[PDB]
Amino acid sequence: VVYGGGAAEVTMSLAVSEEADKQRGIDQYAFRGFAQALDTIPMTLAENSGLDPIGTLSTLKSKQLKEKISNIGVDCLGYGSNDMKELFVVDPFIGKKQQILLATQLCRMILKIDNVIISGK
Amino acid sequence: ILIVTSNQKTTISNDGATILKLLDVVHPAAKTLVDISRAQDAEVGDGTTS
Amino acid sequence: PSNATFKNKEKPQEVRKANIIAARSVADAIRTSLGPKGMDKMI
Amino acid sequence: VQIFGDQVTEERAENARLSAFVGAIAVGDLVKSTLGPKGMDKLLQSASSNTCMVTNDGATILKSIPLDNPAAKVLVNISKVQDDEVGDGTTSVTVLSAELLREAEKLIDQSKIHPQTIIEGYRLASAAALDALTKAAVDNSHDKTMFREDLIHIAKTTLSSKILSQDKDHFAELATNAILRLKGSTNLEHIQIIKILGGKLSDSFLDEGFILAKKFGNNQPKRIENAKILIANTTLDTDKVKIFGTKFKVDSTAKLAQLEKAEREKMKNKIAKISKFGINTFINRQLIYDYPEQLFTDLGINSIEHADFEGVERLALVTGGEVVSTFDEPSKCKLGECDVIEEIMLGEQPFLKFSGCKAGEACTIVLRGATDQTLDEAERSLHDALSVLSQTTKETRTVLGGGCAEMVMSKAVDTEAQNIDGKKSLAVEAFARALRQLPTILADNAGFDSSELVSKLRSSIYNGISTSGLDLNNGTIADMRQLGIVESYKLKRAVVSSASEAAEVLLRVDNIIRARPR
Amino acid sequence: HPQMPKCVLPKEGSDGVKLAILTCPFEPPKPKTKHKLDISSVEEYQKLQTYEQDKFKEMIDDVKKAGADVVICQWGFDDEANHLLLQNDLPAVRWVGGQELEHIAISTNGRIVPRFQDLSKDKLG
Amino acid sequence: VILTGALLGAAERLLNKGIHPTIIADSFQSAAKRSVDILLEMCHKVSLSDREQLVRAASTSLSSKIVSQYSSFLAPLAVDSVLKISDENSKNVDLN
Amino acid sequence: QKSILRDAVNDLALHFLSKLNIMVVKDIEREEIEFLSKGLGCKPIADI
Amino acid sequence: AKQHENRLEDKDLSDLEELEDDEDEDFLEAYKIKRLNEIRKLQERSKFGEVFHINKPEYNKEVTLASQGKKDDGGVYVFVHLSLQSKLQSRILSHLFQSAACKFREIKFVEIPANRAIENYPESNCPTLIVYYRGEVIKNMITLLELGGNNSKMEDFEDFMVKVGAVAEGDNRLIMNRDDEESREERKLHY
Amino acid sequence: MIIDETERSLHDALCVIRCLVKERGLIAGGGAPEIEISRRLSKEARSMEGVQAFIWQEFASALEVIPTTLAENAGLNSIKVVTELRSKHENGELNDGISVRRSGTTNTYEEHILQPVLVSTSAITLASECVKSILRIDDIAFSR
Ligand SMILES: Nc1ncnc2c1ncn2[C@@H]1O[C@H](COP(=O)(O)OP(=O)(O)O)[C@@H](O)[C@H]1O
Ligand SMILES: Nc1ncnc2c1ncn2[C@@H]1O[C@H](COP(=O)(O)OP(=O)(O)O)[C@@H](O)[C@H]1O
Ligand SMILES: Nc1ncnc2c1ncn2[C@@H]1O[C@H](COP(=O)(O)OP(=O)(O)O)[C@@H](O)[C@H]1O
Ligand SMILES: Nc1ncnc2c1ncn2[C@@H]1O[C@H](COP(=O)(O)OP(=O)(O)O)[C@@H](O)[C@H]1O
Ligand SMILES: [Mg+2]
Ligand SMILES: [Mg+2]
Ligand SMILES: [Mg+2]
Repeated sequence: VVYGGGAAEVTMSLAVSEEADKQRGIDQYAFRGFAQALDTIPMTLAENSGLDPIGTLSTLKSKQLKEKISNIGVDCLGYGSNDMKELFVVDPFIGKKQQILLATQLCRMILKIDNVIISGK
Repeated sequence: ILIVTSNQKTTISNDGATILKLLDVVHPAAKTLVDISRAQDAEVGDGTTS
Repeated sequence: PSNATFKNKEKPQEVRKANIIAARSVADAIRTSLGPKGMDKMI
Repeated sequence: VQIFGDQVTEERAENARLSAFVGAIAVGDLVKSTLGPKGMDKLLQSASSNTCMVTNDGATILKSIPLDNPAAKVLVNISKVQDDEVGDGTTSVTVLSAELLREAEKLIDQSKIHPQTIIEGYRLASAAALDALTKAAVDNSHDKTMFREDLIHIAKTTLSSKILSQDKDHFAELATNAILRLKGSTNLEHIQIIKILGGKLSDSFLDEGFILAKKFGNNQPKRIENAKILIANTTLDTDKVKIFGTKFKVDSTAKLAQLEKAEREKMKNKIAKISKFGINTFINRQLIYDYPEQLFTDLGINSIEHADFEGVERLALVTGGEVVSTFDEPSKCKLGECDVIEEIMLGEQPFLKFSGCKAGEACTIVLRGATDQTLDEAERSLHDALSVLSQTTKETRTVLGGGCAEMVMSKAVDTEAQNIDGKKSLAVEAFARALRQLPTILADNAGFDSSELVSKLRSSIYNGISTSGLDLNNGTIADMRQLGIVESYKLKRAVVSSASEAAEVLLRVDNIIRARPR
Repeated sequence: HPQMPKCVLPKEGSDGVKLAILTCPFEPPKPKTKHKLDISSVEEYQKLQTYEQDKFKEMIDDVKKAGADVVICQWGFDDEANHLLLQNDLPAVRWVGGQELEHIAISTNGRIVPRFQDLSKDKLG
Repeated sequence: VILTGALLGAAERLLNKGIHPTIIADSFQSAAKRSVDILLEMCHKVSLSDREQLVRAASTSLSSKIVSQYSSFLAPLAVDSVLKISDENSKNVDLN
Repeated sequence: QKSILRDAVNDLALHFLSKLNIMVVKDIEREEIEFLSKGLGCKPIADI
Repeated sequence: AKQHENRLEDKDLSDLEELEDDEDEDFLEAYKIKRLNEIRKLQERSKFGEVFHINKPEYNKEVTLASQGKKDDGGVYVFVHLSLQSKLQSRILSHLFQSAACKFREIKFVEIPANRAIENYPESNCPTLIVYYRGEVIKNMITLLELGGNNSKMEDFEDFMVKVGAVAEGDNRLIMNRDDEESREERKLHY
Repeated sequence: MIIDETERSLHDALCVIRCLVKERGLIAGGGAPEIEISRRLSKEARSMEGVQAFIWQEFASALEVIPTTLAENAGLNSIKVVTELRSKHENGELNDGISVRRSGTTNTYEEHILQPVLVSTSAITLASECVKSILRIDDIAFSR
């Protein structure tokens, strides 16, 4: 299992950013687009919960880069602690994996389309 | 290439074999490219666009 | 948290998005007319 | 860009919301006049076949009226299932659900509180309300005299809003006596509603035994003393033999005449099997042909044909016997007995009246009135009364009515409003004002001042006493135990639970997607 | 039939109610193919009345031999058949969907009989 | 029918006079209930069969139809039709 | 009686009754059997 | 124009022989071979001819599979009858099925009790006549007040079969077109 | 057409006699019982002193339409005829009413204008129940 709720996403994100730095050229900018694309999920949870996305995103990026513990995410119910060990939240690995696989595999098909013919009914 | 026929069913493809099959061609001269594409698809199965 | 201000209004940000896309549509029409490699536009 | 298609209405976060609330206001203002004892009945005119319908029940008003609003369809369905569960109190669900959204409209606009925060206040407020409703109840059924009196008060409280409000002193005896005759069996199919034109509303009389709209045969007598009753789900019709696929091959018509003789001898032996018991009447589910009908003449047996499926169980339970079809073994299947089998006439249609049966587990409510619209109101009125009193047999706990249940529930909600920090405490108070708005509406329909009686009732109950209520006849506060106003515990529990879920569904909305109609 | 008891409990031993599940309903036996039964003079007409009357007697003895307490079929029983079950304190449900019939046997640790001649104690619920 | 419309005409002006409809409705039910008791004192009982009263009552009760002037022989026809069915319990005589 | 399902009379049956000087009628309503039986005092017949 | 078409169109294989001496052989025999082939097709399609008293398990096959027939879209019409012996109209409709079954052998005539057909279907609703064709319900007919009610006749039932497309309008088996021999005899004398 | 009228006409004659055999009461006609109920309730109304009494005055006034309608159909002046109904009823307690043949007021029992009490009872009773149902209506909403 994993621990989602922005945690997973934030983790993934810092990972990608470091790797992006280890990459030079047209590829780095990409990796950066994949990093910022993963950040939209916890920012959406921060937007719906009313918390500031600036303080929320900056705290997760700064904290997760410092500490190696990767189960801290966006607390939407307004608790005082963001550590998800105490909040009783668990998600499966096969479920969170398919979000990235079916998304990145679809968008390859969406980007390849050049000619778009729509026969009016 | 994204094609949508009159029956409103999407069909996305890269090879020219089924793209030309979806577009019902009226002109006989343009049907020559469609016949060789299906013939190349039937015989070999590669190079239908080239 | 629950005490946060919802602000009751999503129509303003949607109208601003409609204006930005409408403004970027015509801005991208004349993007290829800049520099020595620009192209003329006959209207 | 355009994402839905042609002729598709879409709304986003300011047209989506405030379209359901105004729909909740639109559906609530209709049923506002129908609430209470002094409420006015609404008349529904159909669009086709010029069919009119006079009805006071909020569920039936919403059944017939078309409503294309999606938010109003939620109120249409919750009144339907509330009529399915209890049968009474559908108007209170629609009023309380609309006023909860009316208050929440102000909390979203004025106080600027998130919708999810409003629900969290309603969860704690609803829990405190049901806990006060559980503690405010009182046990019953230990003394049959008190259980008899409480059903009379529940029948008076239910029929006070319907057309039987003036004659509820007489109809309360008719309503409560039929329920005690059920012997615990909770089912409404055992009660018949016979429509008779003529007379006045108070002419409805309690029947001893069971009465139905059937008729004797052509040759049968009028009166038989101490008649044994039998019920056949049989086919005394052209029986055929059931191995469908039988045909008759005939070489000569000599044996075909003897074959038809065997068919008449086959049914003769079947009617001879009936006479082994020595019954005095014979009740069949379907039509009886003439040749069986002539055979009951010399044997001294009455005949009743074309009995409904419900009428079989409704007559068998009063008789006490069981439905028999084989007629093979006379040892088992002991039949009942009835003293008076003489029919009577009420109007232009004769009805077979029975009297002096073994058991009265099924009943029949004879009604008299002027217009069929009044009889339809009489049917729906007593159906709500008998439905509430029937479920009171299985669920014993009750609660005081007259608006005291709403205010005593809001007392614990207001008590638990102070110790809750955050912005949801205002939503907890919004739930309290929703409970207060029900007795505010009871005073409006009666034509008296609402702010004074609500203020006097609210200040009186916080002093320490919890038996006060609204007396709309005199227009002042009085003791509900003296007037004898009490309702069931499951009714108000279902109303508060359904109204809490009603506001929860419509408050979790942000967009409306209305596809193209067929 | 609505006169049957609502709640059915077990008696002194064999706490399982022995739920018998059936595919073929309480009906006269006949083949699928089109057929016409040639009925002769009055001797054969009176004989077939005893045939079906002995069939129901053979039917109720077969169920009581198996010792079932609840019987369910996918199709409705005949009328006469609805009363014959009610006499021996043997309730029945009728018209149980075909897709719904298979799920009942799995929970009850039983198996559906194809016909009534193979009915025995081991295959009851 | 005539009377009803008349009482609705009485209730028409009473609605303008600031009286509730339920008070107007209950007043007619109490007034109608008293009206029955007044006629029960005024009505006179008759015998089981009386040609002087029944024939004259049947003729003067039709009073509007085409056969009212033919009632010299049809009013005895109606009395003789019902008198064949007689009972002391005052049953509802069926016209079948 | 009316007897829409099975033929009430035919030319053969009318001929035998014509010699015996017996009148016959058809198209009798099922509801009027009570009136004819109780009026004329004749019980119905449904078997020979 | 119609005078030339009435020689062939308005004469069956038995009536076409009248024009053997008058009309040309090649003109007549060319059409007789055509009409003879049509008669052979009806004989092969005559898979029925008596009322199929069925039961439910079977409905899922007899009523519907048949309606598909060969599935050459060889569709087959299947008239179902939800019988109820207590009703008077049901026994009348059962007689019409056996009468029509002896004539129209290509059309399937199905009968079943209404109590065994649908769970708790109202008894009042039946006698119910359903017409299947290629698995689809062509007509869900209600009680026979439309077809005269208690006074329903064989002529009214045959007219209903023409409306649903089960029998052609100019079919020689229909009583509307099947004029009596005495009727045609008077026409020839008065001609 | 008149044969259909003669059927329902004789149905009224059998039904009127059916009212007499089921209930032995017999009262006069020709505007007799309508004025009696309005006269007897007028004395009882003034002694009550309430808003219910004011409704009973209109109940007594609206009940006088039956002899008023008889005056208009006969062509006589309603006020002159109804004035005679008031002048003769304080002494004549019953059987005083209108006779159409002479076109005036006379003793109806001598002229043999009688009717059952159940007819007038059902008229006053059913009329009050119909007004009870109509006045409770507040809205006219279209439905399916
Ligand atoms: N109580 C909670 N605390 C923290 N995170 C939560 C909580 N509830 C839900 N989440 C997060 O919000 C996400 C919401 O997913 P959900 O909306 O239920 O699935 P879907 O998006 O398919 O409808 C989850 O992946 C989870 O990580
Ligand atoms: N990995 C590669 N590197 C370079 N050239 C390639 C590669 N793969 C394919 N090609 C060339 O590009 C062309 C691709 O043909 P393409 O249109 O992709 O497939 P098809 O011809 O079957 O539709 C071929 O002519 C091939 O010579
Ligand atoms: N006689 C009465 N006196 C005071 N209040 C009453 C009386 N009868 C009913 N009520 C009040 O009317 C409210 C709703 O009554 P109810 O029977 O549910 O009407 P409806 O069936 O139209 O919803 C109850 O909450 C009750 O307190
Ligand atoms: N011969 C008569 N003279 C005076 N008044 C009559 C006579 N016959 C009937 N009436 C009056 O006419 C009124 C209406 O009677 P009628 O028209 O016969 O009622 P319906 O036709 O509805 O039975 C009665 O109230 C009665 O008093
Ligand atoms: Mg390739
Ligand atoms: Mg109520
Ligand atoms: Mg009259």
